[PDB]
Amino acid sequence: SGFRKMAFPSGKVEGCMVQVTCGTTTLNGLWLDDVVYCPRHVICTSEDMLNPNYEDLLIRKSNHNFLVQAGNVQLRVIGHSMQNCVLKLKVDTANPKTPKYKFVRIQPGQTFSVLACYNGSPSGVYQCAMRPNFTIKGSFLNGSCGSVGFNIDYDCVSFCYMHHMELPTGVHAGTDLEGNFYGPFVDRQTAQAAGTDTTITVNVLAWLYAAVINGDRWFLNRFTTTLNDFNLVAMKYNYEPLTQDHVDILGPLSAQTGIAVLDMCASLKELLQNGMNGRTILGSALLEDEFTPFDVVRQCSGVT
Amino acid sequence: SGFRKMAFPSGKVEGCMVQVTCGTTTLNGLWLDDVVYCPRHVICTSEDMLNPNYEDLLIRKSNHNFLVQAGNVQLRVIGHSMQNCVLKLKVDTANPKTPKYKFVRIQPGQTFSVLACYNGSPSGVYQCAMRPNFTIKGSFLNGSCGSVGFNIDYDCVSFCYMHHMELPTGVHAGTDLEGNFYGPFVDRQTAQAAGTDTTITVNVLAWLYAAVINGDRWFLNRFTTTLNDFNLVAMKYNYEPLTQDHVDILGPLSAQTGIAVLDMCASLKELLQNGMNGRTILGSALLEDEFTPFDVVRQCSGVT
Ligand SMILES: COC[C@H](NC(=O)C[C@@H]1C(=O)Nc2ccc(F)cc21)c1cccc(Br)c1
Ligand SMILES: COC[C@H](NC(=O)C[C@@H]1C(=O)Nc2ccc(F)cc21)c1cccc(Br)c1
Repeated sequence: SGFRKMAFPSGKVEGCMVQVTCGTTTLNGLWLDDVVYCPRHVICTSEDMLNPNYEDLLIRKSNHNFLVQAGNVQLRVIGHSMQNCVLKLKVDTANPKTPKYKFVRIQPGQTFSVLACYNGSPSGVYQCAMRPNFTIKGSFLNGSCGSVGFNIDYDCVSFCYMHHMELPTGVHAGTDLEGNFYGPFVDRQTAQAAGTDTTITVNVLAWLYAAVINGDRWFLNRFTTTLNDFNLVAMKYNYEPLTQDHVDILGPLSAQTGIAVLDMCASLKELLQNGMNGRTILGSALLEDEFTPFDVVRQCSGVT
Repeated sequence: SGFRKMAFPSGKVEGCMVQVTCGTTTLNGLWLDDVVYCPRHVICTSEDMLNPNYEDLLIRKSNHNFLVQAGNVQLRVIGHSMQNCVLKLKVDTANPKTPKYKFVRIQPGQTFSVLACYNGSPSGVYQCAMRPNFTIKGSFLNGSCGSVGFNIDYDCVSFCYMHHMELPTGVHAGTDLEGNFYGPFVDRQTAQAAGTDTTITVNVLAWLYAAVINGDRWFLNRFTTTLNDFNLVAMKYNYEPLTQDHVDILGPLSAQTGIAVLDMCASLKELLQNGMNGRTILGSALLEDEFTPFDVVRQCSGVT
């Protein structure tokens, strides 16, 4: 028993991290096969960031200007190209530690592990969710750009995120591995607003099921609700509307606990309306939304 | 900016995890050099666990009874010995992935990363603290025994914990890598009480400094206190008494923020006495104590 904000083991991703330097800017790159992927803003100076013309900036750069270092060994760059907001630096050596991998674009509300890196070196790993507003609440400092988000299914790493920037609000924005930003963000040092963030309702319910499985049951009540009644409450508390697709994904947890999804919705409704009254659920004094139903089943069943 | 419950990158530890089977029991082992370390209760049947005589049980076991598998390859056991609550299985092959390592006994209040494993395979990684009562609030299911806790300093892994059991209360107990239990626990399926747990005050203050660094400042007040006045409050709220050693360790964070430690203590005092009034600090509605002053500096400076 016990429930923790668990990240995937980061080993397969650590073996892919490299340092990329261009001019005076250093950030992280991801070395898979004979390609190094990194944020295209590696070619910018702090002055360029205010309004960069990436096409014009990249034209003043040659293969030899991109310094790629894997540990203490230098990689030879034989090609460079820009795909959306990422650069693909072709190198002459395939990464011997390349895991089985995929590039995936995750949906908002989905979770992933971030391997925070500096100078091509891993510093830490944590689990987070892609917010409904397509930002992530990460932990990133200067030099962390190019750090990636991922999920692991047995031996396959699905890379879903590459870190690019921190908004003036302190939340984080980045791209998929094809360089497409999640959300309306651009890689420019300009004021950019993330829209209203909402709570990922299906994840809160999944975590309530995890709480019941792990012994925390005080919040269970004698009430039930309907999807429409629940959604009136979800709207008022800036929670994502619950759909039958979400009820269906919660099926396994409903079956395991014997608590019908709409009954768990009524417990959630009462927690939203009355608060926690100074009590905790799984060591938290707020409703946690960064665990998907898949994460709850995985952690509660020991999937390796 | 941003502050997360970050674990160390687990790669160096993943390369050491093996599966150990004895009879019908399977758990995890740690393969370092030519030795595999695992909980000695791998030799028990569920019936033995109620009151095991490990010496007598181990005498009915030979080298060939310990099945050690690293991935899909079998290791040849050439020796076995019990050291406190761990078994050391000597194998004929040194682990080619053995990192630079140390075995350390951590102090209560210190933090470490746990690589949860099942059948010698890593499932997840999370950060936790050794509670003042020498338990950990982990996430462990059947087969997780032998999963280890560790810290990493550049290239050196300091192993500090090996998982052995879950108390009937749902908290976890284990040993250092010499097999010495943290706390009064024994490896027996009997009712065992963990003493009163207290909040790690120096860690809460460190996290309050992390909150100030990352923009969360609402809790700062116009008050100050003394170590004795603060400790009267700490005693009432089951917080560990603050010492000058703790004030000294908080020195760097006090210097970075310009907030004297006793002034941060007065903010903590007011938070203990008044609560949070429905507000949050670093995304938490409770006072977080599983970050040491070292963790705060490391995360806030990007140490890799
Ligand atoms: C180097 O400043 C530029 C800035 N970079 C970050 O926010 C990246 C990084 C971060 O997540 N936090 C943080 C804190 C301190 C830093 F020095 C750097 C960071 C940027 C702004 C707008 C668009 C783009 Br693309 C990049
Ligand atoms: C196999 O039960 C024995 C038990 N093992 C655990 O608690 C280990 C493990 C855990 O942390 N949770 C959990 C949940 C379900 C399990 F089946 C196993 C676990 C034990 C009790 C007393 C002393 C000793 Br040593 C070991």
